[PDB]
Amino acid sequence: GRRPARCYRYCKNKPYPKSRFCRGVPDAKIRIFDLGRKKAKVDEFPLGGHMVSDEYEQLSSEALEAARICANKYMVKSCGRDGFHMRVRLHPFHVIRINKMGMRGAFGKPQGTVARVHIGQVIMSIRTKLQNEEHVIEALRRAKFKFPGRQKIHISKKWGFTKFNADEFEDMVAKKCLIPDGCGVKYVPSHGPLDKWRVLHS
Amino acid sequence: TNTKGKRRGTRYMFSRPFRKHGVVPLATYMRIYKKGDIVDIKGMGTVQKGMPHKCYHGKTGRVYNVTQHAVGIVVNKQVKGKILAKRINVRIEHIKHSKSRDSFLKRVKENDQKKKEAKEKGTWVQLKRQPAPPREAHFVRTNGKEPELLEPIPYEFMA
Amino acid sequence: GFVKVVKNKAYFKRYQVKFRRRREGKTDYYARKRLVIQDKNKYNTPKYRMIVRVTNRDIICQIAYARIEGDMIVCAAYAHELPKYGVKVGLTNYAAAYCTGLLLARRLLNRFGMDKIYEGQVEVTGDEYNVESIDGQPGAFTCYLDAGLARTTTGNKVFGALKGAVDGGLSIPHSTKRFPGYDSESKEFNAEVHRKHIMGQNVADYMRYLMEEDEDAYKKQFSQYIKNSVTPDMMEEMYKKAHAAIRENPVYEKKPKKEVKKKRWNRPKMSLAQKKDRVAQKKASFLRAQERA
Amino acid sequence: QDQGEKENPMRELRIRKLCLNICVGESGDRLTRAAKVLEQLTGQTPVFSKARYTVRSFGIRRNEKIAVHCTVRGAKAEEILEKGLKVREYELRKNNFSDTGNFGFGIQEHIDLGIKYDPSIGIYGLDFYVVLGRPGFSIADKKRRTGCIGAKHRISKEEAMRWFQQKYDGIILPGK
RNA sequence: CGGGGCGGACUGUCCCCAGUGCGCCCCGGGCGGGUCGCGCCG
RNA sequence: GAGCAGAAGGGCAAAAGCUCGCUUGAUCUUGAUUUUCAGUACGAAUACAGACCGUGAAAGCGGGGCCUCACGAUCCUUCU
RNA sequence: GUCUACGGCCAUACCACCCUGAACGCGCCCGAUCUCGUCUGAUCUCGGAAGCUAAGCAGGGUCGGGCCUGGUUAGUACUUGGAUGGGAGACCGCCUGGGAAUACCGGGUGCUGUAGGCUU
Ligand SMILES: [Mg+2]
Ligand SMILES: [Mg+2]
Ligand SMILES: [Mg+2]
Ligand SMILES: [Mg+2]
Ligand SMILES: [Mg+2]
Ligand SMILES: [Mg+2]
Ligand SMILES: [Mg+2]
Ligand SMILES: [Mg+2]
Ligand SMILES: [Mg+2]
Ligand SMILES: [Mg+2]
Repeated sequence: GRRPARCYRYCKNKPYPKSRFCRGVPDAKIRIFDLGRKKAKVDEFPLGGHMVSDEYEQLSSEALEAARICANKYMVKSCGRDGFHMRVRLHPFHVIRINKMGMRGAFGKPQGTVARVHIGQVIMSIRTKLQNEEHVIEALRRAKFKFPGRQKIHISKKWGFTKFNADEFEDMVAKKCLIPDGCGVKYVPSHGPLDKWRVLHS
Repeated sequence: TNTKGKRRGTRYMFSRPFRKHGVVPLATYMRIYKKGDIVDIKGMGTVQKGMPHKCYHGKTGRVYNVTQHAVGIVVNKQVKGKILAKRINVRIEHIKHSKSRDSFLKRVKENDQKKKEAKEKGTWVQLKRQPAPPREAHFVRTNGKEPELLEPIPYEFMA
Repeated sequence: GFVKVVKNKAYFKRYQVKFRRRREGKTDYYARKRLVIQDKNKYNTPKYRMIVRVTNRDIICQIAYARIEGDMIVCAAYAHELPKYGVKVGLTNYAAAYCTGLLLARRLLNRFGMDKIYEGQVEVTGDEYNVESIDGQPGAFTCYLDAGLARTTTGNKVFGALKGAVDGGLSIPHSTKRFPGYDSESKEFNAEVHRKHIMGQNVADYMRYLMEEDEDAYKKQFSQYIKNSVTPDMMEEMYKKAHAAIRENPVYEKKPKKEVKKKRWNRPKMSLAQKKDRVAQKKASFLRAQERA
Repeated sequence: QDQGEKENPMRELRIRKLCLNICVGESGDRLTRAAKVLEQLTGQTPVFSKARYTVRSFGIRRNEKIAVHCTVRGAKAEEILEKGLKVREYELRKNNFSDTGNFGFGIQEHIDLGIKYDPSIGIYGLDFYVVLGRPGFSIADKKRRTGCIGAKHRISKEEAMRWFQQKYDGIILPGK
């Protein structure tokens, strides 16, 4: 019922999102993009591991769902159901068409959704305890088999999912350049009202 | 295939710039367009009357006729194989003075008054403009400081 | 924490401000464009406009023509300079509007050297009069009236200055419809009750109304008419002397006063060092007060 | 004493328009009679209000004649106030005051005070909505050089209530 | 890296408190640019 | 972030939107020009110029609709 | 040092809040006889001058928001022209020239024309 992924592997069709022009699009296979302990604050999960994809191709929505399940089964089995947070950093926005059965009026109707990646772009993200690095690489290594192209595993120097480096994360939090809320942190520039400096720092 | 409407493809061409909508500034109205001076055709979209065609936007011509609210412009249009001088009536909203001509005029009067002073004193001076000559051998001081040694950074994968 | 903010950060990022004099509510740029723009096939010819601005205390009349760098005033008249001859109290009224319009006309043509020609109407009737150019002599000065944001209803003071200027000899196009004489129903210009407004007779019959009926409410209304005894009588006469005094000398002279010190009445903008210092000792003060505990 | 008696003349809380209103869900003779009560009560011919949407739920279409209202200013608004307030016995209890400094209330019957019952005229009720201001609030309605009034020249709900107690010895905020 | 004397302005160490800029000249150190610059060296 | 008759796009705030008042420039004419273009026509449109008008206090604005579409030769017929 | 009337550029000018304002002026302000408009002299029109800077307005402040201007981002992204360069492809590197935009970090926050007033 679905064509092989080799028929839509390449980004050659001028991004075609679901809009008022492209209606009647079936729902994408992947609806959940965050798994594990999505509530762990910032500190228990300082280790962030990424799956970057070094090919300009498009990954389908069913492949994104399949790799997410594959990474969830392993991370739960090994690190524990509460020992990790997963974030699929790819959304299947592009819509692929199919010309069902000659060439007259060949413009196809939507059939599925894919996500287009670049040479440097993370597909999946896992934050967890520091001692789970080997388990994170293995979980990503297995989920990589569910994608058409070639991907790399990279242990990011940044603290968890936060955009700030792990070595300096603790000391700016200490001097309150960052405050923790939710899964990430809030940068606090020293250029706002002074009353907001004094409700902090006190 | 595509239509032949007089404003097809002018979605952005005649659109106003960001935070530049509304009342047309009046200094554009007291500019004085003589006969035979060079003007750029822009085609602002706030004023719909007397606007040029999309093939004259961003093109430069010379005024040949001055009217109550518009001028006649002789502007070259390149049809397929030949260029012919078109005459178009365009309201003064959609034009402005070309300072390519203004820059040439200020130079000429500079040369003319330099020509006079060169003769009065009796010396000789250069008048034309030369195309950026080579670079006039010079010395470069180190000031007792060793030039900094550079070296390509090792590759590290960031993102 | 209940309602979405309208004036948020994105609101100001794309808020486009109006023209400064539109924001201040002083200039109608829709009317100004039709009023000051010259025909393109004139190339230098000024479009003179008679600016009439009636204020709480004053009346301002000037002739202007618009250039790129800003309007140029060729001559201006003020109602606060009327007391230098004749009428001294009773400004910013219709009789004052006519006088400053007449004064503005007289001092302009005198400055142009054509005062002896285009005498206008030395005798004052509140009727239709339009000056005409004299062949062999320079033509009449033609200008248009700029009412501004004022609502131009019948009997507006902005038209009192028009009558004064056109009685002085300025060729201002107009119609007698917006004059106090005009009657809306029968569409007639009485032109005699108009001349009553010009000589301030409507106010004159107001004062004589009050004296017989009241005293304290009369001096509350016309307090400064009592000083120097501006009675309802001789009020037509004092406007006649004012009109003749304008014809005799409309020239304006100012006064030299440079024996003034260089005192600054504002406070200069604080510098970056002061601003950085001020937040600095605000930091320490908060920390010291916190540590006092 | 002297520290407070500096701004009093031009910060005084003054009653602007009363803007009395009557709304009836239909038109015709009954609405026409409801209009007549305004001339009885204000000596001032009111204006009629039209509905702009056809809802048909309770039943009204667009551009009908639905409500009549008038705005009263000056001393006439002053005595219509204490007329309505003495009907209420000086009791606006908790929250009739808006955050913009004006307040309103409704009376169910008009024949009690003022104008005597006329069997020909009906039994209409109405609601008063007094708006307060200070000298200078008119610059917002001006044509030339319009502007806002400034933060500390506005009227808050609390200072509106203080004015009502200080002027009519009213009772506000029962402990409920 | 700054020293003396005069007019404002800030701080929750405010009678004994502290800190910032600009105003006048008198100086102190270092840096650069022109000077018959003046010499010496190649 | 409304509305401007309609498709969409552009434009517009003491506007071009809404409500009133008065009106018929949606009138009579000659050429020029732009647009598709072969630089032919039709259609549409832009600057004028000459009358006769409308509106406004006036500057001005208006010979249809805020702009981009909304339409038609020879021969014949009908009317002026 | 300012302010009025008319402006040019149209946020370095706007928005929010706080402080200060001598003199002219600008306003608030008082009234409805006339002119003129309203349901309402609230707006508009007119006639005034008891009071007041309360507000408008002006100047200043805010580790203010915006806006303007720099640095970084970054010789990065992208790109003109070249190769019998690589790679199965996707794409990528080099040669020859051009070369950005966020986040982040600084600085600033109306300039000016005409005419006319005030300021020992
Ligand atoms: Mg197969
Ligand atoms: Mg394709
Ligand atoms: Mg096409
Ligand atoms: Mg098309
Ligand atoms: Mg048109
Ligand atoms: Mg107007
Ligand atoms: Mg006319
Ligand atoms: Mg004509
Ligand atoms: Mg800021
Ligand atoms: Mg390159």
